Amino acid sequence: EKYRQLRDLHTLDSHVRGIKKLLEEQGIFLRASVVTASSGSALQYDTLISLMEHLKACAEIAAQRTINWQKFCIKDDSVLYFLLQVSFLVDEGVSPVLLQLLSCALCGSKVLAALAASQEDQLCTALVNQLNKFADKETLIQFLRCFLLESNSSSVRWQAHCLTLHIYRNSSKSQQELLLDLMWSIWPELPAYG
Repeated sequence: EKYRQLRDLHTLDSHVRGIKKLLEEQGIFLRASVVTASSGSALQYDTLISLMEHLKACAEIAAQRTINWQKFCIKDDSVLYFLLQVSFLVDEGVSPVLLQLLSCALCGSKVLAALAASQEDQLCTALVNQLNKFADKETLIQFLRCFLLESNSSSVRWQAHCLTLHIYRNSSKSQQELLLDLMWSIWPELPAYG
Protein backbone atom coordinates (compact mmCIF):
# COMPACT_ATOMS: atom_id res chain seq x y z
CA GLU A 1 0.00 0.00 0.00
CA LYS A 2 3.01 2.25 0.53
CA TYR A 3 3.97 1.99 -3.15
CA ARG A 4 0.60 3.43 -4.18
CA GLN A 5 1.08 6.19 -1.60
CA LEU A 6 4.45 7.32 -2.95
CA ARG A 7 3.14 7.18 -6.52
CA ASP A 8 0.11 9.30 -5.61
CA LEU A 9 2.07 11.90 -3.66
CA HIS A 10 4.72 12.23 -6.38
CA THR A 11 2.12 12.53 -9.15
CA LEU A 12 0.14 15.15 -7.22
CA ASP A 13 3.25 17.20 -6.47
CA SER A 14 4.24 17.11 -10.14
CA HIS A 15 0.75 18.19 -11.20
CA VAL A 16 0.66 21.11 -8.75
CA ARG A 17 4.14 22.17 -9.92
CA GLY A 18 2.89 22.17 -13.50
CA ILE A 19 -0.22 24.16 -12.62
CA LYS A 20 1.82 26.77 -10.75
CA LYS A 21 4.25 27.08 -13.67
CA LEU A 22 1.36 27.49 -16.12
CA LEU A 23 -0.14 30.27 -14.01
CA GLU A 24 3.30 31.87 -13.67
CA GLU A 25 3.58 32.01 -17.47
CA GLN A 26 0.63 34.46 -17.65
CA GLY A 27 1.54 36.90 -14.88
CA ILE A 28 -0.43 35.16 -12.12
CA PHE A 29 1.88 34.78 -9.12
CA LEU A 30 1.45 33.17 -5.69
CA ARG A 31 4.02 34.95 -3.54
CA ALA A 32 3.35 34.00 0.10
CA SER A 33 -0.33 33.06 0.25
CA VAL A 34 -1.99 35.62 -2.07
CA VAL A 35 -2.53 35.09 -5.79
CA THR A 36 -2.03 38.29 -7.79
CA ALA A 37 -2.66 38.88 -11.49
CA SER A 38 -1.00 41.62 -13.54
CA SER A 39 -3.39 41.38 -16.51
CA GLY A 40 -7.13 41.94 -16.25
CA SER A 41 -7.75 40.06 -19.50
CA ALA A 42 -9.09 36.51 -19.49
CA LEU A 43 -7.07 33.41 -20.30
CA GLN A 44 -7.01 31.65 -23.67
CA TYR A 45 -8.31 28.23 -24.69
CA ASP A 46 -4.91 26.50 -24.77
CA THR A 47 -4.07 27.74 -21.27
CA LEU A 48 -7.43 26.48 -20.01
CA ILE A 49 -6.92 23.07 -21.61
CA SER A 50 -3.43 22.75 -20.11
CA LEU A 51 -4.86 23.70 -16.71
CA MET A 52 -7.75 21.29 -17.12
CA GLU A 53 -5.68 18.20 -17.92
CA HIS A 54 -3.72 18.61 -14.68
CA LEU A 55 -6.85 19.42 -12.69
CA LYS A 56 -8.69 16.41 -14.12
CA ALA A 57 -5.82 14.10 -13.19
CA CYS A 58 -5.75 15.53 -9.66
CA ALA A 59 -9.53 15.26 -9.30
CA GLU A 60 -9.53 11.64 -10.49
CA ILE A 61 -6.81 10.57 -8.06
CA ALA A 62 -8.40 12.51 -5.19
CA ALA A 63 -11.83 10.99 -5.87
CA GLN A 64 -10.43 7.46 -6.07
CA ARG A 65 -8.17 7.54 -2.98
CA THR A 66 -9.08 10.58 -0.88
CA ILE A 67 -6.75 9.77 2.03
CA ASN A 68 -3.61 10.41 -0.01
CA TRP A 69 -5.00 13.69 -1.36
CA GLN A 70 -5.81 14.84 2.18
CA LYS A 71 -2.32 13.85 3.33
CA PHE A 72 -0.82 15.87 0.48
CA CYS A 73 -2.93 18.89 1.39
CA ILE A 74 -1.72 18.50 4.99
CA LYS A 75 1.96 18.32 4.02
CA ASP A 76 1.78 21.27 1.59
CA ASP A 77 -0.28 24.01 3.22
CA SER A 78 -0.31 26.30 0.14
CA VAL A 79 -2.51 24.07 -2.04
CA LEU A 80 -6.13 24.44 -0.93
CA TYR A 81 -5.96 28.21 -0.51
CA PHE A 82 -4.19 28.45 -3.87
CA LEU A 83 -6.99 26.49 -5.56
CA LEU A 84 -9.63 28.63 -3.86
CA GLN A 85 -7.95 31.85 -4.99
CA VAL A 86 -7.34 30.58 -8.53
CA SER A 87 -10.99 29.56 -8.89
CA PHE A 88 -11.77 33.29 -9.09
CA LEU A 89 -9.51 33.88 -12.11
CA VAL A 90 -10.64 31.00 -14.33
CA ASP A 91 -13.88 30.97 -16.30
CA GLU A 92 -17.08 29.12 -15.40
CA GLY A 93 -15.96 25.99 -17.28
CA VAL A 94 -13.21 25.02 -14.83
CA SER A 95 -15.01 25.91 -11.59
CA PRO A 96 -16.61 22.44 -11.11
CA VAL A 97 -13.29 20.57 -10.90
CA LEU A 98 -11.78 23.10 -8.49
CA LEU A 99 -14.89 22.86 -6.31
CA GLN A 100 -14.61 19.07 -6.49
CA LEU A 101 -11.02 19.19 -5.27
CA LEU A 102 -12.00 21.52 -2.43
CA SER A 103 -14.95 19.29 -1.51
CA CYS A 104 -12.90 16.09 -1.54
CA ALA A 105 -10.29 17.72 0.69
CA LEU A 106 -12.72 19.38 3.12
CA CYS A 107 -16.23 17.89 2.96
CA GLY A 108 -14.96 14.30 2.93
CA SER A 109 -15.32 11.17 0.86
CA LYS A 110 -18.06 9.32 2.76
CA VAL A 111 -20.28 12.42 2.73
CA LEU A 112 -19.86 12.55 -1.05
CA ALA A 113 -20.75 8.86 -1.31
CA ALA A 114 -23.86 9.47 0.80
CA LEU A 115 -24.85 12.45 -1.35
CA ALA A 116 -24.40 10.25 -4.42
CA ALA A 117 -27.16 8.02 -3.02
CA SER A 118 -12.17 7.47 11.43
CA GLN A 119 -8.96 9.32 10.54
CA GLU A 120 -10.68 11.24 7.73
CA ASP A 121 -12.66 13.13 10.39
CA GLN A 122 -9.51 14.55 12.00
CA LEU A 123 -8.04 15.19 8.55
CA CYS A 124 -11.12 17.19 7.53
CA THR A 125 -11.06 19.13 10.80
CA ALA A 126 -7.37 19.99 10.37
CA LEU A 127 -7.88 21.09 6.77
CA VAL A 128 -10.85 23.27 7.76
CA ASN A 129 -8.75 24.90 10.49
CA GLN A 130 -5.92 25.50 8.01
CA LEU A 131 -8.30 27.10 5.50
CA ASN A 132 -9.81 29.29 8.22
CA LYS A 133 -6.32 30.37 9.30
CA PHE A 134 -5.25 31.28 5.77
CA ALA A 135 -8.46 32.87 4.46
CA ASP A 136 -9.63 36.35 5.44
CA LYS A 137 -13.10 37.90 5.32
CA GLU A 138 -12.96 39.36 1.81
CA THR A 139 -11.98 36.06 0.20
CA LEU A 140 -14.78 34.16 1.95
CA ILE A 141 -17.30 36.83 0.96
CA GLN A 142 -16.11 36.67 -2.65
CA PHE A 143 -16.37 32.87 -2.67
CA LEU A 144 -19.92 32.97 -1.31
CA ARG A 145 -21.03 35.66 -3.76
CA CYS A 146 -19.39 34.02 -6.77
CA PHE A 147 -20.43 30.40 -6.26
CA LEU A 148 -23.72 30.69 -4.35
CA LEU A 149 -25.46 33.69 -5.94
CA GLU A 150 -23.84 34.71 -9.23
CA SER A 151 -23.47 31.22 -10.75
CA ASN A 152 -26.06 30.44 -13.40
CA SER A 153 -25.69 26.65 -13.17
CA SER A 154 -27.49 24.83 -10.37
CA SER A 155 -24.96 22.01 -9.96
CA VAL A 156 -22.26 24.55 -9.09
CA ARG A 157 -24.63 26.19 -6.60
CA TRP A 158 -25.33 22.82 -4.97
CA GLN A 159 -21.61 22.06 -4.79
CA ALA A 160 -20.99 25.42 -3.12
CA HIS A 161 -23.90 24.76 -0.75
CA CYS A 162 -22.41 21.44 0.35
CA LEU A 163 -18.91 22.89 0.65
CA THR A 164 -20.12 25.80 2.79
CA LEU A 165 -22.20 23.48 4.98
CA HIS A 166 -19.27 21.16 5.67
CA ILE A 167 -16.87 24.06 6.23
CA TYR A 168 -19.29 25.44 8.83
CA ARG A 169 -19.83 22.08 10.51
CA ASN A 170 -16.13 21.47 11.20
CA SER A 171 -15.15 24.91 12.53
CA SER A 172 -15.03 26.38 16.02
CA LYS A 173 -17.68 28.64 17.54
CA SER A 174 -15.94 31.92 16.70
CA GLN A 175 -15.43 31.06 13.03
CA GLN A 176 -19.03 29.84 12.80
CA GLU A 177 -20.19 33.19 14.15
CA LEU A 178 -17.92 35.00 11.68
CA LEU A 179 -19.33 33.04 8.74
CA LEU A 180 -22.92 33.64 9.86
CA ASP A 181 -22.23 37.37 10.20
CA LEU A 182 -20.70 37.41 6.72
CA MET A 183 -23.79 35.82 5.21
CA TRP A 184 -26.14 38.11 7.12
CA SER A 185 -24.19 41.07 5.73
CA ILE A 186 -24.47 39.62 2.22
CA TRP A 187 -28.23 39.09 2.62
CA PRO A 188 -29.42 42.68 1.86
CA GLU A 189 -28.12 42.29 -1.72
CA LEU A 190 -30.62 39.49 -2.37
CA PRO A 191 -32.90 41.26 -4.93
CA ALA A 192 -30.02 41.48 -7.42
CA TYR A 193 -30.09 37.70 -7.96
CA GLY A 194 -33.77 36.70 -7.89
